[PDB]
Amino acid sequence: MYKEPFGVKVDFETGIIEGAKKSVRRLSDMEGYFVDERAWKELVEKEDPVVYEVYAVEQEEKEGDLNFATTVLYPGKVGKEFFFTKGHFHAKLDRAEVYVALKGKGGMLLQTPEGDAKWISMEPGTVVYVPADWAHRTVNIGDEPFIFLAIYPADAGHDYGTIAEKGFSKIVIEENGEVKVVDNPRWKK
Amino acid sequence: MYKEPFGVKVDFETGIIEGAKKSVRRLSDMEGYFVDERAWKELVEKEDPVVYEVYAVEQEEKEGDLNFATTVLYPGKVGKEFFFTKGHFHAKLDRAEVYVALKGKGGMLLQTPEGDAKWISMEPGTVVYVPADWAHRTVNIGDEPFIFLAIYPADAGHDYGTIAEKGFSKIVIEENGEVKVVDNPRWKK
Ligand SMILES: [Mn+2]
Ligand SMILES: [Mn+2]
Repeated sequence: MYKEPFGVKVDFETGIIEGAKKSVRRLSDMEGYFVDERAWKELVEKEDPVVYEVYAVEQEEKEGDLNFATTVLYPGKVGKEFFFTKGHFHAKLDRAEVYVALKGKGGMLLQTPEGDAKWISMEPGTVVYVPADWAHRTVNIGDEPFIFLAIYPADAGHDYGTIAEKGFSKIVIEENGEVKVVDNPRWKK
Repeated sequence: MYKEPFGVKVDFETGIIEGAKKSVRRLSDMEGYFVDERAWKELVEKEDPVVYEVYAVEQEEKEGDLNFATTVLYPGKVGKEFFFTKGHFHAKLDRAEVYVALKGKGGMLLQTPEGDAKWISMEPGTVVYVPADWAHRTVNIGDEPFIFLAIYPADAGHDYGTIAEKGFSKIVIEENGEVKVVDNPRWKK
């Protein structure tokens, strides 16, 4: 009749949830995502660094139920562009999400279906409300891993497809040790 | 047109979310909740301590949306019984909840509508999954404030009344400076 309640441990310093489902994304998994494709290729052949890892505790896709996951987003740049998660829209556009920043320095880039953009800086303790209808990506703007916990409806779904093709209308770069949020040159949509 | 995304800061050491709606619950707000009623009256009339504070960031009661709140559960006892939150079932039964422990030592007592209870220990970094259909209450079993963040569907609602009259089937006590989960001596059914 009833699902079993349970506890798991999250290590706030490493992001690891022991016995969660671990996904690893290396740079080679992100062709077409970064603006500087020649820088992408070089770094892929040279080293192919891990860009991010995810530790996810997911339920069966059910309305009213919740999933949670940590992400460890590693520091680095592709050309001038900081490492980031691929980003997605939810499959059901009526699903919100909550992020809680745990370690390091980063931010969230969000985008409406039109291309209207929003940046929210994230340091430890920051809680971000991700509303329905917004595509979302996190960005590591520091020198150490950026670690966060996300809590999201079990039936939210993921649409990675649109972002893979279009990308975000903004990019986050470093020029001169200054972090800048600027127009995506490759934005024609 | 769109709901605005936003970030708020949570201070992990205090539980404070500046810009949240703050709620304070004192012992006098919890008449009939504790087993030792004489100890309850004496403490109300001698001190009326703060039992817990909540900082809540809530949305409209809409499908797919999410609320979040921190709670600061203060240390203490009423007779042998540790300080706890009032507890509730959700008013919509099939709505789950995720709790993240941040500071101190505590735990969650959960119970089905059939009266079967479960206890999950919570130390900093513990994430607790509260499934649909379970009433839930947090308990501070240490000498420091127990601080946690909860994320819950915006339309889960609350049913406080049921617990107000019944209580939980188990209580959490100190006997020999040792934490025990024992039967609620008032439990008939
Ligand atoms: Mn998401
Ligand atoms: Mn609840």
